[PDB]
Amino acid sequence: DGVGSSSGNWHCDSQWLGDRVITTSTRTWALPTYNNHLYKQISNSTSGGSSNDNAYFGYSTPWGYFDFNRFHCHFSPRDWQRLINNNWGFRPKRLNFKLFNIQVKEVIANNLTSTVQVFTDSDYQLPYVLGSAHEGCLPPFPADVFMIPQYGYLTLNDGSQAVGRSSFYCLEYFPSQMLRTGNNFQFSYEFENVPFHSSYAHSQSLDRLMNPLIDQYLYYLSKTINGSGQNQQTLKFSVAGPSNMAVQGRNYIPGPSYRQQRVSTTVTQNNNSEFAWPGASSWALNGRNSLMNPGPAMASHKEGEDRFFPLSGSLIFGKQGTGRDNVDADKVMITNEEEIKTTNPVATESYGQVATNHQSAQAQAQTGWVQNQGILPGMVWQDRDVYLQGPIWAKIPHTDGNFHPSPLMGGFGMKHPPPQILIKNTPSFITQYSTGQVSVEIEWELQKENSKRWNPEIQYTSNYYKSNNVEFAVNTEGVYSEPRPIGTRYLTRNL
Amino acid sequence: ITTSTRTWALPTYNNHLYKQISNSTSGGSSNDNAYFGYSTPWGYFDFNRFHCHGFRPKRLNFKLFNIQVKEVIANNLTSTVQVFTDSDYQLPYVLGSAHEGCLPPFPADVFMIPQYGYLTLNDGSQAVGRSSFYCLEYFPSQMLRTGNNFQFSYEFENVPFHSSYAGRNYIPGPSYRQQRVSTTVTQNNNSEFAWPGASSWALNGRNSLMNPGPAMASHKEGEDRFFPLSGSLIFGKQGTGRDNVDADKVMITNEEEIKTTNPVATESYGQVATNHQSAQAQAQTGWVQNQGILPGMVWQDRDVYLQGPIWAKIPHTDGNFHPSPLMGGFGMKHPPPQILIKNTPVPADPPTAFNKDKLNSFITQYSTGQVSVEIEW
Amino acid sequence: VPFHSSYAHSQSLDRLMNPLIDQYLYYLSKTINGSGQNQQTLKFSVAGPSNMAVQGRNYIPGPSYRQQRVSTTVTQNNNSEFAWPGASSWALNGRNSLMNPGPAMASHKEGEDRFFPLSGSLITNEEEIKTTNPVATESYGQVATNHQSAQAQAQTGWVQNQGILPGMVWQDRDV
Amino acid sequence: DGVGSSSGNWHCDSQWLGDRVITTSTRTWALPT
Amino acid sequence: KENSKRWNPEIQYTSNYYKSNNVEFAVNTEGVYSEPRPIGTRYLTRNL
Amino acid sequence: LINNNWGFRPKRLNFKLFNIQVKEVIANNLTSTVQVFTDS
Amino acid sequence: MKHPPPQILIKNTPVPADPPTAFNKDKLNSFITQYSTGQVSVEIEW
Amino acid sequence: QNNNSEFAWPGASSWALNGRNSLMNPGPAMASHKEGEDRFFPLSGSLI
Amino acid sequence: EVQLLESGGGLVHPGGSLRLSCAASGFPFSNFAMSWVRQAPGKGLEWVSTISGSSGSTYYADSVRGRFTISRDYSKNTVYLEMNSLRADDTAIYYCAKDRMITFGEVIVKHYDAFEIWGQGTRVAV
Amino acid sequence: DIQMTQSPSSLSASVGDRVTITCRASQTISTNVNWYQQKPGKAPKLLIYAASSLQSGVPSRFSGSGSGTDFTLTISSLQPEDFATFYCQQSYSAPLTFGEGTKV
Repeated sequence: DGVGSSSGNWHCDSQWLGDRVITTSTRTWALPTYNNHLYKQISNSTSGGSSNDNAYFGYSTPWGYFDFNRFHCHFSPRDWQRLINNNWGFRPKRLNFKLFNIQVKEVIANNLTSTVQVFTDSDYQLPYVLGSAHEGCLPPFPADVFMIPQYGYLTLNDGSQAVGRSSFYCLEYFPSQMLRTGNNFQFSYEFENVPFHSSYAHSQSLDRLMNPLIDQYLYYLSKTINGSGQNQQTLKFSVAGPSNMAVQGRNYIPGPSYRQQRVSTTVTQNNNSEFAWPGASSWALNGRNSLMNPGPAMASHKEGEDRFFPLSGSLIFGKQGTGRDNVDADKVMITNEEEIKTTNPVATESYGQVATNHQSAQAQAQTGWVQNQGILPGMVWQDRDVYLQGPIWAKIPHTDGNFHPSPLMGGFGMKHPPPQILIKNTPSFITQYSTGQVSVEIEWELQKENSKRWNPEIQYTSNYYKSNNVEFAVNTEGVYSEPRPIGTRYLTRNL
Repeated sequence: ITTSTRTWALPTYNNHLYKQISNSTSGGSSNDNAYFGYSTPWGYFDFNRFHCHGFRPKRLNFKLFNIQVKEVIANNLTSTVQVFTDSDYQLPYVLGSAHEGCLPPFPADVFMIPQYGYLTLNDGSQAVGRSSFYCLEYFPSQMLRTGNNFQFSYEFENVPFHSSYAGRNYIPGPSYRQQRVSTTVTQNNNSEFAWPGASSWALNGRNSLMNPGPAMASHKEGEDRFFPLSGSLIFGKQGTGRDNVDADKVMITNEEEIKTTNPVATESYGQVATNHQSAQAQAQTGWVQNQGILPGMVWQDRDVYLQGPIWAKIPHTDGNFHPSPLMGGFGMKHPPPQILIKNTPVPADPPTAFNKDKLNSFITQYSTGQVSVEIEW
Repeated sequence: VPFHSSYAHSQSLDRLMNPLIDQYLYYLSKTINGSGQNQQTLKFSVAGPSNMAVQGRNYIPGPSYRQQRVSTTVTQNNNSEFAWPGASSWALNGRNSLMNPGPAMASHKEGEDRFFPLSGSLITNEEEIKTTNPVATESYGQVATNHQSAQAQAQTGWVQNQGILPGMVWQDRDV
Repeated sequence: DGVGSSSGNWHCDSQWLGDRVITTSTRTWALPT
Repeated sequence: KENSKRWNPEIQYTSNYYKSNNVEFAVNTEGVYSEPRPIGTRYLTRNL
Repeated sequence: LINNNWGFRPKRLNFKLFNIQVKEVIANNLTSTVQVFTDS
Repeated sequence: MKHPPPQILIKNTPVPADPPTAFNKDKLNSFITQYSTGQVSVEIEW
Repeated sequence: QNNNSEFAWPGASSWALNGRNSLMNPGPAMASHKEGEDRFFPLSGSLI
Repeated sequence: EVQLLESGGGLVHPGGSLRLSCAASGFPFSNFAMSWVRQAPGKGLEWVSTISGSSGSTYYADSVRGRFTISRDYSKNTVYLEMNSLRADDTAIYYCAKDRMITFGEVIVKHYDAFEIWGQGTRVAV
Repeated sequence: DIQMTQSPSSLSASVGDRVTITCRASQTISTNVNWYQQKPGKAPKLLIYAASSLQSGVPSRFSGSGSGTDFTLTISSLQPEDFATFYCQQSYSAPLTFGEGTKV
């Protein structure tokens, strides 16, 4: 449109409209050139390939891509607070995206004739890497300028080698748009209908749903013997009632479980051995053992045991300024997922006991522990909580069948997620980088809390006690930090 | 379209008071059994059992009429009765727990309305900061004198019919093993294995019996003397006491019609390979005690009884599998709503000089009347 | 009816991630400072391209009910009549029925084509589905069996059969 | 109206509508001479 | 309504306790209602 | 109300008095009246 | 005034210098030195 | 911390009307205490 | 300010029971871990017990464990240290200390760091 | 159980001149050590936390250093207010441990 006229304005804010929210975030970005405009085949033995568990095969591309998949992109800490204290549920509706006010720099002067190529994959033909919880998200604090992450993908492998079924994709084989300093790029997306995320905690447990004042008309076996001696066998039956709530009949049972190892934040209590990988729960696929992380949604711990956390069973976030390798416990934030204990078994405990034999006068009744339990009819469970820092959506693997597609790191499982957005630098070459702006807009649907609860709720609140710094704000050096992981589950419901 | 009518009488509960009840209220001493909750002056109506009345319920109709108030015994014509239903399902739902207090199966019997109470989150006998409290006086309700009546209609949500009949592609359904018990005491082991040998599920560090549990056949065909420990519904005979009644005072049901598509309760599901065979190592197997759902599994749900419950409320959760309830019947997200009733308290003569405190003395009073409930099946 | 799937995935369940970008999630990398007594410590590291085993994933492979592994090299096979004794079966009303073909599972690991499941094949091999489906002759995975403490070291069991879990995908059997 | 006819019902709730709230409270009283 | 552009979260009124004998603002075992503390109206903030 | 709002104020008022019961000292005296009025 | 003339806020949009050739999650700390100038006209009827 | 004497009525600020003294309660609206001091309260300054 | 008033006082006979209270004021009671530190006559000061802000984690010293019990009452903002089956060496002056580290419920972390604010203390003679 | 041993048991020194106290832990506890002082008849007061960080009210003449096993508490510009028994504490793991103490 013009060299000396801007192609777009800056939109950051949220509108709370009735039953809906509209979030809009605009960021400043910079895209370099990757691999000297080349594709370069990557395998593990390139870096030395220690384990077959780590053995991979794939490529790297010159293209970049945008990832807005984390909640702190679209929600300020206050917007997050308004949403979680006031609402039982939410879910996305429409998506909106703009790429504008582009600039290209020859390495440093202005190149006004250079272009930037961008395309979205709306038939989902490329490997979709947006559901892998990678770094490179639009920064939470809108004044941060960020670097576009380099795109890459993996395909089939045997060891470091490829196979006959392995694939290779050329992103140049997709028609794309070319943008100069007056051009802009935009598109609109429509989320496919998903169930509302539950931003609430049950006020009742699955086993306490009974009337405490009344007996059941059901009976249970109270006594198998009259007393101590020989040949004391008898069958007694009692009424299940208030005084014994453990034996009563129930219509629904807690959800599935896959047991985790229990680790204490008090280091002396832990065993003095390298049990971090050896004791971990894993699943093996094609001879390769992959760790189970975070796994099925289960409560982190039992009442009175908050010092413990499941080894691979929780989402762990880094604090601002934390390093990449071998950081201390204080430097990370281990999320707590106890709201779900009402319907979900404790991650570090066995699902229960089963009878392992037939009793007789010659054999005692023997039971054994259920370490893992698949879906049974009558089970009810909560999905994993979503956080300000955590993932929004994921793509459901395209397969003959799936069960409860909701992803295991939290968020909204989608067969047609938001499409990936690829970008590059159009290229012996001139050293070159481009910058510009990005604005994203999402419409959210909200489920209002209609509770008749008499006493006041638990709310998320900023502490008033004096401190050196304001939480969710910059320090003296100008660094923005998020002091804690904020889940969405505060308000309560009846089970 | 069945129709039922009964006569009832409603007393005054908790002396017109809401009162915290808990583990230590009843003496407690056990973590498995600990609880925290509230007892309310309100009563409620339970028609949830079949004898109060494939196939499946379509619509519902309820009526409350012929109001009679009794002050102590003389009539009281001025007094009122408060009634309301929870159609937003905002109260804790106690109707699906298989309690007593149903409309009696015999039309000339008279029944006392049971007291409304509910449980919430506990730790030990204490309350967590997430626990909830509910004043039912906070809901809009209708007040009835001796000339007033109450009625409403309810529409059952769409549910599947209940089955009422008795190299492979498909396999039998899931199993969670129950311990086997013989009706002959001399065959059973001489030890107390009632709670020790039971199949359980632990939730938040509290063991709950698995009752009735998944839907399975009670016993192998040809063995009619065995029944699963916790795996069956056990109904009491007329006159059977509350505590430690012998095996002849109760009725232990059998599911054996479902043995075609379902595994036996007391049997392992099957075997699996536990190793790699080789020239050095024999082929080893192990027993499957519990098996979750697999693609290609088929099963039959639990059969319904004349004494058995009709419906349950599907818990409100992110997900569930096969919501059909375990004690049997039609599972529903929006079941028939709770119906709450109480006598409006009548204050005795006031002190005539002002006092800040609430009025603690009332006229001893109860009410009685008629209830008709009609269901299209 | 749904379209029968007639394709082989070019990607595996464990290989979904972007090989060039580090995950923003931390895992527990080390539980001891060094060799010897009183070395307990808690160290965490970013999951990344170098270690692809420990990453977090949104989806896990489908259910499995293990089969006995039989080799096309007869000498390798055990010297016993284990065709029936070592078979995975399900019992229905007192009658043992073999599991055939059984849940759809990869017939063998990549790198061994001489092995096949005892009752698990129609000898047509399913190895194309080894991407999202575990191996019929292998364990589904490992499960922690206890609580480790200063006295007791962490322990793990083997999962021979695994029922449906939320977040599983699988391929059906091929026609 | 009559001895057996009620002159009102029990109304207690709170309605949250847009920019307004509507609160309703019903109590039972006793008046001495 | 409040339209504040404040970035960080506000202070809210919440029930602080974790485990306790009586939930606040509810009946006790005797059936006596109680209001545990006096609650003010001022939590959200404005610019002066 | 206090967490979500910067201000509030009353608008309208609706008062009702019903289900009157007059007693004698204790039985129901049906012919009595109750004197009620508002000073507007 | 309770609603005085509204504040007018202005800044130079940050234009970053050359980012590295390998992706780094940290925010860009290096920027092209820049400043702006222009004209302001304000009209007040009295 | 308090003085060892009876100052509840003698030390209280008040306003006289037509010859009768009356306690100033709660009085004009003022902060109950300086920042950092929670243990001090006005004699009749706040509602109790 | 921040103010810790502990009085359990007491002179008891060996094997007897005593309950220390510490009334805390001026800070968010739930978000800080409270601990008891003990100092015998003419000796060094010895840590006894600590309790999480949410009271989900209570840590006892090795000599103390099984005898003393720490708890907190959220209604009165008071931390209790009931001790039973006391012994001669329990004679000392007990302190009540607030932790430096502020915590919340949404992260699993150790609840003890350093004792920021102490208290004048009480004497337990036995 | 982790043991903190503070090397000078008692000490005396001239005012204004540097004093240094160190304690050696039984294992690598990283930066978890804390420093306190107790005057006669008075409750202890926190000086240093997280090995080197100083408390808001503590004078800048106090400082601390070290990691793993070894930690030192250095006092420059000793003063008459500064004469008290000093302690080092581990924050690393429970049960928590105080050093023997140093009377200065």
